[PDB]
Amino acid sequence: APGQAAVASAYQRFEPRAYLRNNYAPPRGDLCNPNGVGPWKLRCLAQTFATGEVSGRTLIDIGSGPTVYQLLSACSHFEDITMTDFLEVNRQELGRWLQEEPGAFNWSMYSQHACLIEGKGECWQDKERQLRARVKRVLPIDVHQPQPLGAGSPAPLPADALVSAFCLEAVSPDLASFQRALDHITTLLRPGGHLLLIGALEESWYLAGEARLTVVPVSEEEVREALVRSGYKVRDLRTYIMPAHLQTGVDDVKGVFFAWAQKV
Ligand SMILES: C[S@@+](CC[C@H](N)C(=O)[O-])C[C@H]1O[C@@H](n2cnc3c(N)ncnc32)[C@H](O)[C@@H]1O
Ligand SMILES: O=S(=O)(c1ccc2c(c1)CN[C@@H](CF)C2)N1CCSCC1
Repeated sequence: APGQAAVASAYQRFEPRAYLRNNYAPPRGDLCNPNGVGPWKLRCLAQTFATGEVSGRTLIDIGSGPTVYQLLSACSHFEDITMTDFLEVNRQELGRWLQEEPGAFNWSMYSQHACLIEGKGECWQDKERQLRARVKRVLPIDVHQPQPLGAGSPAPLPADALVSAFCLEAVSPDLASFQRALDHITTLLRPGGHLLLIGALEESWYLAGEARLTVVPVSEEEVREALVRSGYKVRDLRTYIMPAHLQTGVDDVKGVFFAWAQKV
């Protein structure tokens, strides 16, 4: 309770535009360099889905924040998608892009790169069209509660698959809390279901405007073990080491991990 209400307090200052700018605009957001983290992440999301292994009807994105890139390759495999976030402002920022409102963040370069990578000959507008169509709702959530979505959420539970990028470690004061939060969201997944977990490796802080957030520094092994401890079978685990040119003043992240896990 103490460690959670403290994080919750820091997030009250979280500025979406500042977050988007620090991470999804160049240099980290430059998709032209094949060696950048942007191309690497999109590639690993596309290859995972191209296997045909991850499919079903409903999907939940845990801690969406103001981003949708994590769902570009996923959207053509799930007709009902639920996006979520703890903050009102992020859910509003998402709405601005989903409803094509004014001031929405421009994700077009990412959509185009996902199309380029997938190689199905799809134009980026159709991709965004399909994502917007399949995202049925944007709900509040708290991975710290035993029932993250709450009592009677509109979300079709359990889900056939889950996606979570940079949420758990960024809202957990320590490894133990990270483990619990993972246990918590795992209850939202159907047995045999899939979890695509993405996050920061050995990171301890990051900025988002006037907000300065703490992060729990986790390692690939710690993540692997935590996944096992939560009833998962790790189908794939990859690490991307942050090169010097992508190490800016916005945080102290050392690498990024990708975990494809199956609830057994
Ligand atoms: C660094 S962001 C990750 C956003 C996005 N998934 C991405 O890939 O960039 C962390 C997100 O977790 C949200 N969050 C904060 N406290 C949370 C909590 N207790 N439960 C769930 N999400 C929370 C924040 O509002 C924020 O959108
Ligand atoms: O690896 S990123 O640079 C990235 C993307 C998001 C974040 C971080 C790093 C590190 N701090 C996280 C907050 F804890 C947020 N990349 C941004 C371009 S698209 C793939 C993800």
